[PDB]
Amino acid sequence: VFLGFLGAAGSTMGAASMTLTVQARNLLSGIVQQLKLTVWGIKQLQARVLAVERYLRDQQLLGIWGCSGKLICCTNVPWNSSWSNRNLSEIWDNMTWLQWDKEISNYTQIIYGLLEESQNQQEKNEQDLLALD
Amino acid sequence: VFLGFLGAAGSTMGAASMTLTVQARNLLSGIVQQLKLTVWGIKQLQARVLAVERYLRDQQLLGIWGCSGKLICCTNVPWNSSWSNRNLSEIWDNMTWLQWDKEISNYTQIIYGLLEESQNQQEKNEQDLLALD
Amino acid sequence: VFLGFLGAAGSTMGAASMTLTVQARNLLSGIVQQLKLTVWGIKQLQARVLAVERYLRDQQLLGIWGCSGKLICCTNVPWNSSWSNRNLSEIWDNMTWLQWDKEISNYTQIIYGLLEESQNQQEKNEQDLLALD
Amino acid sequence: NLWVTVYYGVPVWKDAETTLFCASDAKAYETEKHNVWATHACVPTDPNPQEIHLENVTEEFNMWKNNMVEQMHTDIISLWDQSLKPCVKLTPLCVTLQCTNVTNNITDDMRGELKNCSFNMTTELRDKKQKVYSLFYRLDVVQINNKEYRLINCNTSAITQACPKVSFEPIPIHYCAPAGFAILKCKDKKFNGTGPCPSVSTVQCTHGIKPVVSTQLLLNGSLAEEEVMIRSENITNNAKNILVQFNTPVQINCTRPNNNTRKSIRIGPGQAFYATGDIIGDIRQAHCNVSKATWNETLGKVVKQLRKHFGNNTIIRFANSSGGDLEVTTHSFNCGGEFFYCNTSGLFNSTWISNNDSITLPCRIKQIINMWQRIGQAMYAPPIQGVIRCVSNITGLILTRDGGSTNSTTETFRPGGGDMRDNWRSELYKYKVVKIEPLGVAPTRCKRRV
Ligand SMILES: *[C@@H]1O[C@H](CO)[C@@H](O[C@@H]2O[C@H](CO)[C@@H](O[C@@H]3O[C@H](CO[C@H]4O[C@H](CO)[C@@H](O)[C@H](O[C@H]5O[C@H](CO)[C@@H](O)[C@H](O)[C@@H]5O)[C@@H]4O)[C@@H](O)[C@H](O[C@H]4O[C@H](CO)[C@@H](O)[C@H](O)[C@@H]4O[C@H]4O[C@H](CO)[C@@H](O)[C@H](O)[C@@H]4O)[C@@H]3O)[C@H](O)[C@H]2NC(C)=O)[C@H](O)[C@H]1NC(C)=O
Ligand SMILES: *[C@@H]1O[C@H](CO)[C@@H](O[C@@H]2O[C@H](CO)[C@@H](O[C@@H]3O[C@H](CO[C@H]4O[C@H](CO)[C@@H](O)[C@H](O)[C@@H]4O)[C@@H](O)[C@H](O[C@H]4O[C@H](CO)[C@@H](O)[C@H](O)[C@@H]4O)[C@@H]3O)[C@H](O)[C@H]2NC(C)=O)[C@H](O)[C@H]1NC(C)=O
Ligand SMILES: *[C@@H]1O[C@H](CO)[C@@H](O[C@@H]2O[C@H](CO)[C@@H](O[C@@H]3O[C@H](CO)[C@@H](O)[C@H](O)[C@@H]3O)[C@H](O)[C@H]2NC(C)=O)[C@H](O)[C@H]1NC(C)=O
Ligand SMILES: *[C@@H]1O[C@H](CO)[C@@H](O[C@@H]2O[C@H](CO)[C@@H](O[C@@H]3O[C@H](CO)[C@@H](O)[C@H](O)[C@@H]3O)[C@H](O)[C@H]2NC(C)=O)[C@H](O)[C@H]1NC(C)=O
Ligand SMILES: *[C@@H]1O[C@H](CO)[C@@H](O[C@@H]2O[C@H](CO)[C@@H](O[C@@H]3O[C@H](CO)[C@@H](O)[C@H](O)[C@@H]3O)[C@H](O)[C@H]2NC(C)=O)[C@H](O)[C@H]1NC(C)=O
Ligand SMILES: *[C@@H]1O[C@H](CO)[C@@H](O[C@@H]2O[C@H](CO)[C@@H](O[C@@H]3O[C@H](CO)[C@@H](O)[C@H](O)[C@@H]3O)[C@H](O)[C@H]2NC(C)=O)[C@H](O)[C@H]1NC(C)=O
Ligand SMILES: *[C@@H]1O[C@H](CO)[C@@H](O[C@@H]2O[C@H](CO)[C@@H](O[C@@H]3O[C@H](CO)[C@@H](O)[C@H](O)[C@@H]3O)[C@H](O)[C@H]2NC(C)=O)[C@H](O)[C@H]1NC(C)=O
Ligand SMILES: *[C@@H]1O[C@H](CO)[C@@H](O[C@@H]2O[C@H](CO)[C@@H](O)[C@H](O)[C@H]2NC(C)=O)[C@H](O)[C@H]1NC(C)=O
Ligand SMILES: *[C@@H]1O[C@H](CO)[C@@H](O[C@@H]2O[C@H](CO)[C@@H](O)[C@H](O)[C@H]2NC(C)=O)[C@H](O)[C@H]1NC(C)=O
Ligand SMILES: *[C@@H]1O[C@H](CO)[C@@H](O[C@@H]2O[C@H](CO)[C@@H](O)[C@H](O)[C@H]2NC(C)=O)[C@H](O)[C@H]1NC(C)=O
Ligand SMILES: *[C@@H]1O[C@H](CO)[C@@H](O[C@@H]2O[C@H](CO)[C@@H](O)[C@H](O)[C@H]2NC(C)=O)[C@H](O)[C@H]1NC(C)=O
Ligand SMILES: *[C@@H]1O[C@H](CO)[C@@H](O[C@@H]2O[C@H](CO)[C@@H](O)[C@H](O)[C@H]2NC(C)=O)[C@H](O)[C@H]1NC(C)=O
Ligand SMILES: *[C@@H]1O[C@H](CO)[C@@H](O[C@@H]2O[C@H](CO)[C@@H](O)[C@H](O)[C@H]2NC(C)=O)[C@H](O)[C@H]1NC(C)=O
Ligand SMILES: *[C@@H]1O[C@H](CO)[C@@H](O[C@@H]2O[C@H](CO)[C@@H](O)[C@H](O)[C@H]2NC(C)=O)[C@H](O)[C@H]1NC(C)=O
Ligand SMILES: *[C@@H]1O[C@H](CO)[C@@H](O[C@@H]2O[C@H](CO)[C@@H](O)[C@H](O)[C@H]2NC(C)=O)[C@H](O)[C@H]1NC(C)=O
Ligand SMILES: *[C@@H]1O[C@H](CO)[C@@H](O)[C@H](O)[C@H]1NC(C)=O
Ligand SMILES: *[C@@H]1O[C@H](CO)[C@@H](O)[C@H](O)[C@H]1NC(C)=O
Ligand SMILES: *[C@@H]1O[C@H](CO)[C@@H](O)[C@H](O)[C@H]1NC(C)=O
Ligand SMILES: *[C@@H]1O[C@H](CO)[C@@H](O)[C@H](O)[C@H]1NC(C)=O
Ligand SMILES: *[C@@H]1O[C@H](CO)[C@@H](O)[C@H](O)[C@H]1NC(C)=O
Repeated sequence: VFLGFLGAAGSTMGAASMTLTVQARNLLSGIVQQLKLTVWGIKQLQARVLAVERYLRDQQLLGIWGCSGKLICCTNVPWNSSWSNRNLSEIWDNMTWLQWDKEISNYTQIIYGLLEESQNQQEKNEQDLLALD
Repeated sequence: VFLGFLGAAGSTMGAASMTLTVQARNLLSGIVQQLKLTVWGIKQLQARVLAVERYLRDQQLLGIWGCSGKLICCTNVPWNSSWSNRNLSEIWDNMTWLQWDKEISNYTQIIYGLLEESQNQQEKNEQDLLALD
Repeated sequence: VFLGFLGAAGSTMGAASMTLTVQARNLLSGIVQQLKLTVWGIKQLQARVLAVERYLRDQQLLGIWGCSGKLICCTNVPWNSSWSNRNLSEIWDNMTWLQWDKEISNYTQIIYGLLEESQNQQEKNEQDLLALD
Repeated sequence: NLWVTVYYGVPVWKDAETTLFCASDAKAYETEKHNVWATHACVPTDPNPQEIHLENVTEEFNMWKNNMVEQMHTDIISLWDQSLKPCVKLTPLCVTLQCTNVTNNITDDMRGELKNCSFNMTTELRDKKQKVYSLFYRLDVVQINNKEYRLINCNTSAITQACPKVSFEPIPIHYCAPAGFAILKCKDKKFNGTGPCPSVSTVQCTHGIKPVVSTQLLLNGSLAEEEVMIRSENITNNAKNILVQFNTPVQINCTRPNNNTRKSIRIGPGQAFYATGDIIGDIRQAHCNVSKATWNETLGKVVKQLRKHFGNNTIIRFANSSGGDLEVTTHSFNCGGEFFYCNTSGLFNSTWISNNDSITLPCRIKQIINMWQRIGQAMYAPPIQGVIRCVSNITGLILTRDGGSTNSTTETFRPGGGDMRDNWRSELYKYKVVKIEPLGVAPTRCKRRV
């Protein structure tokens, strides 16, 4: 369904689970076009550099959690329940993304580290192992 | 054959179909190196930011038409003939890229939308389906 | 082993062969945050643009040597021994990356060209061949 | 059949505008206000100006609708600017000058051509004043109502003496295009100026372009090949200009044969003004020599080419310009640092039917130059010490028509203009910027639909 930019903000997470691209497109705004010092000129350029910098930070994060085939990354290792344990219906029948981030805001830096370290290192050097026969 | 930058401009599209990388390399010019206001300084920086901005716009487009394994993307869905229907020989034995873009210049924004929406959404959530068994 | 940024500099190449990500993370420094002309302002921005420019140059190189699944690219074609022929133990039991680059510094631009041309063109148009049946 | 396919790397461009940055070589040393010209902040050129001729290409150019001339013109203005921000602001000069004649040779073969002016002036101390004196070219001093005179641009503009470190020696500038763009160069020796050029090449960036400032005469420019082309969007219109471009560098020798002395006056604190102390040596008149023979022959080549646009049944007349402001009446240019205004009557003084010695051109020397017809701004060249001897080609021409009244055989052309952007279009006519779109959609037997 064509919601639009943030169009699924007022929807359960599984609802927004289909409209991901619409936000991604707005990460350059195309034509933007945005002359001496020119107040609003420095602003224009500082804006664009901020935008690409922002974009590249997270694209880097995804490079690290090596998927690049984004919107979905899935492996076969279980998940830790300690971090605000909740039910399936408590998420998909009871929560939208907004309310969800309020609760998950604590464990982010934790999760970043192990998704970074564990799979990258394990999937590493096994390709090195199978590069023999 | 080592044509060079745009070296296959005067060639049928299938001819240029082998020299794609040569243009891609020129998308940073390396050493470029291009101090107060310094007319040509603002020019230098505004140039570089324009370059990476340009690069990232299209790299984004390719991110959306999710391939990233560029120069070729192919699926198994048919193609619409309505848009300036022509023959195979009318393209490879009768046309170079230059003449081709003149004719295709109308349907671009159309094509962008469905290549963006259709395959992304269909290939989406099926990975979600096969993440069960 | 958690060495850290460049932490495996004083180690054989196979040792550093596990700590690759740690340098990659430092390619944006996150919070950096780095107002009129403001000496150190122009410096800040010129720095950030230099950083992303640097990043994108090599990411481009990797785009060309089309892997994007980085840290390892491997095919089945032999390798030329002419370029400073050495032994396996002469590398993994006798050399760290530092000492290695001193010796390989000559053949870089050579290697870049064939890794760019050969596999890209061969793996090209064969996908075009198998797009028939 | 035919189905949809995406490519990346498709050598296709569009006509576009973008910004182009300079590219130079490392020779940045001179002695009048900063640097060489501006060009020392420039990125050094690649030692291999790589080009590539593009087979089979046919692209229409429009040397009259190109944009690069516009960027270039603004940037040259601004660089002149930046060179003139940091050096002394000569406002307290605009003072009542006590001037008399400089008794040049009896009776008169310099007619003075310069007055001797003393004046009050501030000092190092914002206190008891000083009385100095200096020699000014009577072309930049104006009366009121000895007699009291003043600087010309004063009641209209401020003045800004260039200090002694930049040059005005034009240095080859290489307009270079930022990544993702391309520069197209028309390789066709025979090109009108517009329309489809069949033989073309791509370069990463252009040749050295001597950014000489000149009027009525393209100096040091490039030369045409095998012919002397004529360029103008609408020759049949009398309101454009004709851009002639020679095959043969017709020499011209210009000189100022004085040993002139630099007298420094401290407009304190710290600011110092360079006046014309005195003149020693052979007091000839500043001038320029040209081989009459080559000029006549080559202008006959021009007769042929002008005929080819007007019929072998015509008579063409070259007259001098019909008067007006100085900056258009004369061949004005810069040379060894100085600014020359050469009267060119001695070069367009002939009607021409259907079918050593050398020419001397008497030129005057100006100081308070108003560059680019801009008002409110005024540079003040300093008296360049020594003798000036300066040699150059003349490669092209800039003409203006007045005919189409009883328009049968006798057409009269006179030189003029005053917009440098003509000068600039004369060397960028072969050049065009294109934006690259390495994204491509095309049909092959790869398949997707709606
Ligand atoms: C169209 O293009 C043509 C070229 O294609 C241009 O022709 C150029 O015209 C200029 C104007 O004259 C020439 O530059 C100046 O030439 C002066 C004459 O000196 C020359 O002759 C003497 C005697 O034969 C030689 O000794 C000189 O050689 C020595 O000096 C030069 C320059 O210093 C060195 O490079 C040599 O290695 C020798 O050491 C010359 O051959 C010359 O005085 C002048 O030099 C001053 O100006 C430059 C830049 O303006 C300064 O960087 C330099 O330091 C000098 O300025 C300082 O020194 C003097 C010394 O008295 C002081 O008085 C000054 O105040 C300052 O402190 C410069 O070389 C040029 O040579 C010539 N092109 C060629 C290829 O020869 C046309 O100009 C152009 N069209 C137009 C309309 O301009
Ligand atoms: C601007 O000013 C410059 C310098 O004043 C002029 O450049 C000079 O141009 C003249 C015209 O060609 C040159 O004169 C000729 O040079 C030829 C080659 O030079 C050799 O011979 C001379 C002796 O003449 C030697 O000193 C020199 O080292 C070379 O070995 C000579 O062959 C010519 O001589 C022939 O013609 C004359 C007729 O004039 C005969 O009398 C001779 O017998 C012989 O048949 C002649 O000398 C001169 O060389 C150039 N200068 C320099 C330094 O070389 C520009 O022409 C001038 N431009 C304008 C528009 O005025
Ligand atoms: C600045 O330079 C000017 C000339 O360039 C000097 O002008 C002179 O000024 C003096 C006054 O200081 C004038 O003297 C006056 O003469 C009249 C009649 O003789 C007398 O009635 C007055 O009382 C006064 O004495 C003099 O005429 C005048 N000369 C000219 C040619 O204008 C001026 O003195 C200089 N100022 C400084 C500070 O150096
Ligand atoms: C280049 O400039 C010339 C003018 O020197 C243009 O020619 C002029 O064109 C206009 C209309 O395009 C003419 O107006 C009308 O023309 C008709 C037919 O000639 C006439 O019967 C009318 O009375 C009226 O004048 C004008 O006469 C004509 N002038 C000349 C001298 O030819 C020309 O069109 C310009 N180039 C281009 C490409 O437009
Ligand atoms: C411009 O005109 C002024 C006059 O208003 C000239 O200034 C004066 O020029 C004379 C000679 O031309 C100098 O004469 C000397 O005077 C001293 C003291 O009286 C005497 O002892 C010497 O033997 C000699 O006769 C006088 O100094 C000078 N005055 C000043 C203030 O400089 C000036 O020469 C003219 N400009 C030029 C370029 O000729
Ligand atoms: C540019 O140079 C030309 C010459 O190359 C100058 O034109 C000359 O101007 C004078 C004065 O107007 C003409 O003199 C005339 O002589 C006749 C006969 O004696 C007399 O009756 C007139 O009253 C006038 O005095 C002279 O003929 C003329 N030369 C030519 C070849 O036409 C011109 O003034 C110069 N202009 C500039 C801006 O440098
Ligand atoms: C271009 O060449 C022409 C022809 O030599 C010059 O035109 C002539 O200019 C002179 C003055 O320079 C004119 O003299 C006239 O004298 C009367 C009587 O004193 C005066 O009232 C006028 O105002 C005018 O000055 C002469 O009539 C005129 N003749 C022609 C046929 O145009 C012109 O000056 C030269 N210009 C340059 C830049 O070389
Ligand atoms: C699942 O998460 C819990 C906490 O959210 C982890 O408990 C940690 O256990 C280590 C090892 O004893 C302690 O050092 C930490 O202090 C514990 N965490 C906290 C917040 O106190 C638990 O280890 C995680 N599961 C696994 C398998 O490691
Ligand atoms: C192939 O393209 C044609 C036009 O290029 C499409 O025709 C459109 O059909 C829809 C549905 O009736 C109309 O709303 C549009 O107005 C039509 N297009 C135009 C330009 O009028 C056709 O639908 C496409 N093929 C498929 C299968 O959708
Ligand atoms: C392996 O490398 C060597 C040199 O490092 C290559 O030798 C080149 O051979 C070509 C063809 O005769 C010559 O034009 C070059 O001059 C040689 N190189 C040098 C440095 O002289 C050799 O060709 C490479 N292996 C293969 C299979 O090509
Ligand atoms: C100073 O220079 C001027 C420049 O022309 C000379 O002009 C004199 O002007 C008056 C006008 O009132 C005429 O009556 C004179 O005939 C002109 N003189 C000449 C020689 O033509 C003026 O003569 C010069 N003064 C001195 C003292 O040389
Ligand atoms: C531009 O070049 C063309 C030829 O290259 C000149 O003449 C053209 O002639 C064709 C007929 O073969 C006409 O269809 C074109 O319209 C002409 N060109 C123009 C611009 O009208 C032409 O004279 C040249 N342009 C100029 C101003 O001289
Ligand atoms: C130039 O003069 C000739 C004869 O005096 C005229 O005749 C042309 O001559 C050229 C030779 O260069 C031929 O190529 C043409 O085919 C001839 N055409 C005609 C109609 O005779 C020619 O017309 C004159 N050119 C102009 C522009 O007036
Ligand atoms: C310019 O052309 C004219 C005409 O061909 C030459 O003739 C001069 O014409 C004027 C007109 O009044 C006379 O006063 C002169 O006396 C004529 N010259 C001579 C030598 O008598 C004139 O010589 C040419 N001058 C230039 C500089 O080209
Ligand atoms: C006018 O342009 C010509 C272009 O030919 C310049 O000629 C050069 O002269 C030098 C020495 O005579 C040669 O080494 C160059 O090869 C010549 N250029 C070319 C393209 O062959 C000439 O220098 C220019 N005029 C002046 C006064 O410098
Ligand atoms: C997150 O941490 C804050 C910090 O005090 C705490 O108040 C909040 O309850 C925590 N929420 C969850 C879901 O852990
Ligand atoms: C396309 O060209 C082939 C070449 O043989 C021909 O058989 C076919 O009929 C053509 N079809 C169309 C639609 O032009
Ligand atoms: C593209 O659209 C323009 C707009 O009028 C039209 O003139 C042109 O013929 C169209 N070309 C094709 C191939 O549809
Ligand atoms: C690399 O090239 C330099 C250039 O002279 C040479 O001195 C050095 O020995 C070379 N090293 C190798 C390993 O080829
Ligand atoms: C130039 O030469 C031609 C013949 O070559 C001649 O008719 C003409 O009169 C000459 N120019 C002058 C000013 O004499």
